[PDB]
Amino acid sequence: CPELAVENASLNCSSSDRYHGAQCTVSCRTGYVLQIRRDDELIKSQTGPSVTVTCTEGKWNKQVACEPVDCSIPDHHQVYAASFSCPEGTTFGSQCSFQCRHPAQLKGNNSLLTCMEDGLWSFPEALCELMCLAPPPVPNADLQTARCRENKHKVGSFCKYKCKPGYHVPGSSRKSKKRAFKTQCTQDGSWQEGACVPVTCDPPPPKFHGLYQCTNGFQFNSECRIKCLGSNVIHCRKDGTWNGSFHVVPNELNSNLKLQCPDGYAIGSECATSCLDHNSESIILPMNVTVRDIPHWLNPTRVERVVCTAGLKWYPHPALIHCVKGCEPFMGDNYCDAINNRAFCNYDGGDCCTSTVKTKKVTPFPMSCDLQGDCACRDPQAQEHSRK
Amino acid sequence: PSRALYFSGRGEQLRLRADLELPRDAFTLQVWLRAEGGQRSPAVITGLYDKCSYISRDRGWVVGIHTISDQDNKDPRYFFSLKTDRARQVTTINAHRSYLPGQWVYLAATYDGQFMKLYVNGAQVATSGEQVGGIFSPLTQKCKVLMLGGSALNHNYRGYIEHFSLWKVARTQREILSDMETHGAHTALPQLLLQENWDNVKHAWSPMKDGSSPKVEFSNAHGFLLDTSLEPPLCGQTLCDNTEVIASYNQLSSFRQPKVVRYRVVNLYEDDHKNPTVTREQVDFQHHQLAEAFKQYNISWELDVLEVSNSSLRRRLILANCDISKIGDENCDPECNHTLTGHDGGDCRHLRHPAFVKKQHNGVCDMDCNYERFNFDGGECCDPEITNVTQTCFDPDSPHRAYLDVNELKNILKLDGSTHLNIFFAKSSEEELAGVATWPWDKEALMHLGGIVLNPSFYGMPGHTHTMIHEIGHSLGLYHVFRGISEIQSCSDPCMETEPSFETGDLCNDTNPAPKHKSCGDPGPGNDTCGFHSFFNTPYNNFMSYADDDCTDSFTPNQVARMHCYLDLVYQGWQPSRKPAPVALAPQVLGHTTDSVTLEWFPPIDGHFFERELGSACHLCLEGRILVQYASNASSPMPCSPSGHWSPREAEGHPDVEQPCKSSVRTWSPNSAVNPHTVPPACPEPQGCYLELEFLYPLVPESLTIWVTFVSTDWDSSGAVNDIKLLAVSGKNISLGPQNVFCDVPLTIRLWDVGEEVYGIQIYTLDEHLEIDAAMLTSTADTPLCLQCKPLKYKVVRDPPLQMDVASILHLNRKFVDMDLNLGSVYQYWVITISGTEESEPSPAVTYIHGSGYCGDGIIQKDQGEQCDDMNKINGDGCSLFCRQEVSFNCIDEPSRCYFHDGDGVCEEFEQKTSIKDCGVYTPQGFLDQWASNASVSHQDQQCPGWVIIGQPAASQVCRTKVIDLSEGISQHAWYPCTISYPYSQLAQTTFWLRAYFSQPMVAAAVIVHLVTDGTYYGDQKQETISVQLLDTKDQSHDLGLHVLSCRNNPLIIPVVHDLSQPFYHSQAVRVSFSSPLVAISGVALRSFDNFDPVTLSSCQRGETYSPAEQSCVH
Amino acid sequence: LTCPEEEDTVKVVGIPGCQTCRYLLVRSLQTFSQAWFTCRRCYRGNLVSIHNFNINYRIQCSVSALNQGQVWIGGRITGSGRCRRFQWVDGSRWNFAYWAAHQPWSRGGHCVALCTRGGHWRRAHCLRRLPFICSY
Ligand SMILES: *[C@@H]1O[C@H](CO)[C@@H](O[C@@H]2O[C@H](CO)[C@@H](O)[C@H](O)[C@H]2NC(C)=O)[C@H](O)[C@H]1NC(C)=O
Ligand SMILES: *[C@@H]1O[C@H](CO)[C@@H](O)[C@H](O)[C@H]1NC(C)=O
Ligand SMILES: *[C@@H]1O[C@H](CO)[C@@H](O)[C@H](O)[C@H]1NC(C)=O
Ligand SMILES: *[C@@H]1O[C@H](CO)[C@@H](O)[C@H](O)[C@H]1NC(C)=O
Ligand SMILES: *[C@@H]1O[C@H](CO)[C@@H](O)[C@H](O)[C@H]1NC(C)=O
Ligand SMILES: *[C@@H]1O[C@H](CO)[C@@H](O)[C@H](O)[C@H]1NC(C)=O
Ligand SMILES: *[C@@H]1O[C@H](CO)[C@@H](O)[C@H](O)[C@H]1NC(C)=O
Ligand SMILES: *[C@@H]1O[C@H](CO)[C@@H](O)[C@H](O)[C@H]1NC(C)=O
Ligand SMILES: *[C@@H]1O[C@H](CO)[C@@H](O)[C@H](O)[C@H]1NC(C)=O
Ligand SMILES: *[C@@H]1O[C@H](CO)[C@@H](O)[C@H](O)[C@H]1NC(C)=O
Ligand SMILES: *[C@@H]1O[C@H](CO)[C@@H](O)[C@H](O)[C@H]1NC(C)=O
Ligand SMILES: [Ca+2]
Ligand SMILES: [Ca+2]
Ligand SMILES: [Ca+2]
Ligand SMILES: [Ca+2]
Ligand SMILES: [Ca+2]
Ligand SMILES: [Ca+2]
Ligand SMILES: [Ca+2]
Ligand SMILES: [Zn+2]
Repeated sequence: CPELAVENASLNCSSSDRYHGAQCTVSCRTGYVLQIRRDDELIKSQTGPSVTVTCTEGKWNKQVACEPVDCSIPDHHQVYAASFSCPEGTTFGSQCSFQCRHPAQLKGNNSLLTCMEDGLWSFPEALCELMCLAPPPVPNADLQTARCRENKHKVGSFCKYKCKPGYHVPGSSRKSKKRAFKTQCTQDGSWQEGACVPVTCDPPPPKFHGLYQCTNGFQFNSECRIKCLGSNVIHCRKDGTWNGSFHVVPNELNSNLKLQCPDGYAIGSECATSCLDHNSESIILPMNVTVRDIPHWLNPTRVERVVCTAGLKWYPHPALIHCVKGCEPFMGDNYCDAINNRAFCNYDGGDCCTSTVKTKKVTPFPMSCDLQGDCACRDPQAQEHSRK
Repeated sequence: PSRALYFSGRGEQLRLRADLELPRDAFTLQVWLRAEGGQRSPAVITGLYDKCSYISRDRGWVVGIHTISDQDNKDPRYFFSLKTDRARQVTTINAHRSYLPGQWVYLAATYDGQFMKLYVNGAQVATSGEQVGGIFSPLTQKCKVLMLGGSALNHNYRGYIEHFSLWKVARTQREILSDMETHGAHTALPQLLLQENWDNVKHAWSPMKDGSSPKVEFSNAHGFLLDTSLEPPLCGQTLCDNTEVIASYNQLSSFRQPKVVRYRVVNLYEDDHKNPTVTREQVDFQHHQLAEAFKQYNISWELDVLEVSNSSLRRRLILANCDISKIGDENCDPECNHTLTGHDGGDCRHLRHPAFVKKQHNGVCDMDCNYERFNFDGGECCDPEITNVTQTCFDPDSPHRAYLDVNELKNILKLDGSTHLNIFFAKSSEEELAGVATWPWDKEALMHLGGIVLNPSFYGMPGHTHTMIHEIGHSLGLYHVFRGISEIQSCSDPCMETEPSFETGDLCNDTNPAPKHKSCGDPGPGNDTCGFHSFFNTPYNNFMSYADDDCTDSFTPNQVARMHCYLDLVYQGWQPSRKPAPVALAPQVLGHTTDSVTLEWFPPIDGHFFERELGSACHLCLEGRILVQYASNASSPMPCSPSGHWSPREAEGHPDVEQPCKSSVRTWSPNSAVNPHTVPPACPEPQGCYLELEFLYPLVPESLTIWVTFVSTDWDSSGAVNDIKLLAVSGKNISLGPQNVFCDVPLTIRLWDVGEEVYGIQIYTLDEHLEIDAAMLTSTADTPLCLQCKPLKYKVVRDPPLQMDVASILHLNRKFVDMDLNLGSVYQYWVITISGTEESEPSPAVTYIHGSGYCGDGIIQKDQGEQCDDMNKINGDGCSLFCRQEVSFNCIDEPSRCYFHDGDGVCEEFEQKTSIKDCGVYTPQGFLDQWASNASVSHQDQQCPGWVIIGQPAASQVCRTKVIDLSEGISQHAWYPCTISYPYSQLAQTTFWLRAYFSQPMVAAAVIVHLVTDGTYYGDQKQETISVQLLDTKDQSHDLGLHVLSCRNNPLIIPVVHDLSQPFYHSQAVRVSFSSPLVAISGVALRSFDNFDPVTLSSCQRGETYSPAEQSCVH
Repeated sequence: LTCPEEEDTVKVVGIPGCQTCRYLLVRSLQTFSQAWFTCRRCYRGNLVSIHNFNINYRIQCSVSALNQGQVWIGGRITGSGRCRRFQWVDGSRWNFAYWAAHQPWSRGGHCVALCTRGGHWRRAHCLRRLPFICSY
């Protein structure tokens, strides 16, 4: 039998004489992982180090190799806010260096990691400490806590920014006019985000729409001047009201639109708008939003009546009014549908999301629908879309 | 004394004081804890957490109680999870069993640096080596915190903590046992980092500021030395089904003394007391035959005949096994086939057409239109004025109808079943047997709803006299002889007796396994039985088989032992002789000094610790004076009818569900009682549907358990039980909070400062599918209703007799020390139970040699049948109190420390054949196993890949049986037909095959097919077979037969029977053919001879002899 | 209207319970009222009223081959109050109910459909186009 040399291992033989029928035990050193293979046969490595090999027919039945134990390429979660340079590799006995980011501070003596015998990088003897600096300023908002003005803070606490009376986070209800919020220093050294946008006061009534030229549109403390006894000069107040209000056949129809007038074509009359198609609804389309490609997060303004303006024109112009595919009546029937999974049809009444369907299990009307695609949950109120 | 901490689930949690230094390299946590019933899902008993900031969470170890299946919440086990500061994963190890929700458990969790181990009650139940190195560096030592009884996210724990201790070094298992015994101080050890007898909680622990603090009580945790709770087997029901109790009843003949059992015959008369149900002649003849058959087996019967004068009940038919809801349905039930029934409502008549035509009612009733398909003639036939009610009204919806059920007759009569065996009479059209006799372990066995239902027309008939003896044996705990063959769910049932045994089948060793047949001999072929073709020494002459009445004549002695043991256990009220129940087990030796010995014995087989009084509540009082009682009067509001208040007779007695996490008829649902036509409403939103459970004896409670059986699978709210309102006799309601419940274990609530008496509870639910099986109330330690009760005394007799001072004494407690022993004498002890002055039968004798050993000395003695010997007499560990090691445990040292080995990672020499999870599939020394490569199947699909058979199979996958839907998690390990379902295969018959090829064409000694599914449908109850064939290199096929699948033959072995005259053939492929599309094949192995290949050796010509050493022709 | 072609209709018969009950499964997609009129005209009977588990299991074995998950059986919710009453369309009494998980109390439509996978019933909207089974 030939001599078998195994790298990075200690080999023993119970007999000095070598012949066909003699076996030798090979044990690999600590910090090395066995790889027992054969000819077109990749077998799993032995947990123990004791493997005995016997020569057969003048040949060796297998090959014994022992690689260095490989630690993973240094993770972001191994040491946070640092970069790793390991020119020696990731083998056993190798060393790697880590250096922190510019906001983070390296505190300690040695800043080295070592792929050790057990297969993991060693403990970092120095720490990268992340310190949150001063937040960026928020327009129309004021800081409250005096320690948030300082450039030193801990990671994960809150700092309060209060908006002006009238300015608030968008989506604030009319009854609960909360005018403040908080931002938290996140793990990346930045802060949370929030801006006080003006959503208070109301757009003018639809009988005088069109000729307004406001400073900020329909927003809070914006002055709308219709260009022509009082005039069209109105100022919004703090509590959410103004000081006054404005004063003084459509042949371009849609493919299904019908305008029924109970009052005729007189000035100020309101006429009912309907779509002659049974499964269609009249909406106001934006110019960049086509008929077939309305996004699922878009809620178009539904049309109820055509009302005359001060220029003797109809504010809901029927040319601008599109009769689009309306909501099928299978809403709230514990049935996820591809048609009504959009903001136009109330996300099918929540039938496509598991926390909101009354049977608490999503069922598609055609069983061959895309569960993660066309028939998927898209509701931001659900706990699937929410990060909690 | 000992002091304990009670944590409720409200957020009471502690943290360690920062002056202490936490362990980094190795640690050991030892905690005595008494967990409560219903827990939060990731409950944390003790954890170590990082309080630096949000960086790399779940780093640090946490011990607690959590479910194995997170998406199901079924099986809650103790767990220990560790993730060091260097590892990229968190390893969680679990115990071997669900946690006991009322017992003290000594949890120990050790970690040295390469092996994390979890010990429950001193037995190693988990080990892992996937965590290596220290836990955290000294640099990050400043922001680690040790939490007790909770987490940072409030993963709180309910129950008691008694003896907390944390060590900085990994204790060995013997040191774990030594610290379990020593409940005092380990203060001499420098490595003892912390120990906490709770004299001063606030010194070393601090609570959370918004949270509260745990309560401080007394424990008495180490309160008993002998575990007196003996468990029934998997196929058993009560204490009598245990092997040791039934062994002492089979061996000692003083337990089989003659008894007199009262039984009552209930025959209905008319109003003038003229027309009976049975005559007096057949009553006397049946009594003579019954006294003849039971005289040899030491059971005498005393006959009471009770006449009931009721012409309304006498004229109405009584249906034994006919459900009322099975009348109008279109299938023909053979049970409800009677003239007064209406030929199953007309659904068994041949001229029935399915066209439901409702005729307009006009005048008189017609018999041809009194069927179900003609609406029972529009209700004319049920009118009392038009015709007689008792012969024409077949409508089950009508209140006055022609038929009646036996349970309705039992509710009408409402007899005293606590003192007599009631015999009821009902008809049976199928005439295979009589009605269902109530088992002794049923809740109705001592109620008015229990007894024996017979056919009165065959009662006392000279050819039908043995059916009453059969039903009487059914009511005394005897199953049918054919229970382990034909009365099983599938071929993989654990109670299918392949051999005579005391734990499989009908729990009788003297009854060989047999199928059901009407013949008086051994059966022929085995077309229905799974793995058996023929049966020999079949008990055809037994009373419990289905043989003819000229064949059945005898009871086996094991059946007589079961009958006497069930007469002593549950049927003490049926006997006029007031001799008390004996102590069924031998007295156990607990310890000895140099000149004395200590004995402790079990409670008597009745289970009662007090004397019997008829007009009292002394039959509920326990070993102290705690009155443990169950519900007696349930009340829930009917949803459709306001102020209805139907009374559920389920959820009253002891809990009696078999599958603990399945929908059952033995429980209460919120809308169980509504008719199918009325829409069952959702429960009210603010409170929920509620059940009012009233107890018979109002008292001051201390504990309350509710056996919630079924919860909704996708519940998605937080809690099932909404709130529990205790009803007091003063009118106050005490509202407990929302309760987390588990499917398997009960919900146990400890009650604090309930000064007033409580007569009932109300359980509120927001779940429409909740099932409640029972409710148990446990009073305080001195109930005023148990003060009048007088306890049983025990008298100890020694075979070398005691002195006259010692021998005449009577013991209140179950402990006896004697110090009159000589150094080499052999003594025998037994104990007689003395209730008043009347004694019981003696217990089995325990033989004690004062020089030698016993079963509590810690020395393994192989001559006395000791597999292991601890020093505890506790069944919780791996070694029982009868010196027998338990299932899937192994004990090593001479003081036996036992470890769980079936779920281990390493393989030992004693588990290669059985532990398929740890070791490989056991191939013998003369053989080799080659697994398949490139297996081609019949029904390829995207969802079922069809290449999963290639390579070694998944041996760790649990074999599944009676499974309706296979699409959960088994497609990653095996191939089944994805395209065809079981109903579609039931419609269109087809054949599914799997062809597997091998790289090296060998000679097939055997074919090993690995399955992870039995192939049986959930509702078909039909066994399934496979047809394995061998395919040679010349494309010939060799049939290997039809083989019945089981989960007990999980590496299924098909041997090849090859005649030696034929040449040996190389086999290349194997074709596994089957009919059921629910069979999943993880792998197919070809087993060949390891030493030689006979196909190559036979090819060797003249002069070339064989060589198995190099496997070639040599010349 | 138009009677469904027999290429889209299968016959289910041979129940292990009754021997006279025969059913006809039309795979054409129709609403509830149109299915009721189609069964009542072209085949002279109402929709199938299921009274036992054998009929329901044979129906499930017949309809498990369909692409659609739901078929029509003739059950309606005819009631107004705290507890409505289910009614079969053929006028037979409602004694057997085989519902799915959380089915009758979870609102939905006013018609009854049968799931093809499992056989459990389900409250469904009456304007859904589903296959339907007629008794005849
Ligand atoms: C029925 O009880 C009698 C006792 O009244 C039992 O008779 C004893 O039988 C044993 C052997 O089995 C003898 O050693 C005793 O001497 C007998 N005692 C008497 C008083 O005769 C009899 O074995 C019991 N039979 C059964 C089937 O249990
Ligand atoms: C032995 O260790 C060296 C160290 O880098 C490695 O390159 C070599 O592959 C190892 N030997 C074997 C057989 O793997
Ligand atoms: C007879 O049976 C009826 C039930 O049918 C029951 O109401 C009544 O109390 C019984 N007794 C008499 C004396 O009528
Ligand atoms: C019993 O059932 C058969 C059919 O199984 C039926 O023909 C007969 O009418 C029924 N009743 C009697 C009394 O035989
Ligand atoms: C029962 O019916 C018969 C004939 O139908 C009638 O003569 C008899 O009076 C009836 N019995 C009663 C109690 O009404
Ligand atoms: C059980 O029955 C067998 C025969 O099948 C017999 O050999 C054995 O002694 C019996 N008893 C026990 C305790 O096994
Ligand atoms: C086949 O098994 C059944 C058990 O259900 C039995 O009744 C029947 O007699 C058996 N057939 C033969 C030929 O033994
Ligand atoms: C059970 O309670 C109900 C209502 O509380 C009452 O009507 C009934 O009589 C009670 N029954 C018993 C046996 O206490
Ligand atoms: C107790 O329940 C009664 C009704 O049973 C109710 O009137 C009363 O307000 C309740 N009291 C408390 C404190 O819950
Ligand atoms: C058993 O315990 C003690 C003996 O230490 C004594 O009170 C009496 O013998 C027994 N007590 C009771 C309560 O049975
Ligand atoms: C299996 O055999 C077929 C037939 O030659 C071949 O196309 C395929 O690549 C094979 N697959 C494997 C995994 O060997
Ligand atoms: Ca029937
Ligand atoms: Ca009539
Ligand atoms: Ca047996
Ligand atoms: Ca119950
Ligand atoms: Ca011993
Ligand atoms: Ca023990
Ligand atoms: Ca093992
Ligand atoms: Zn029987």
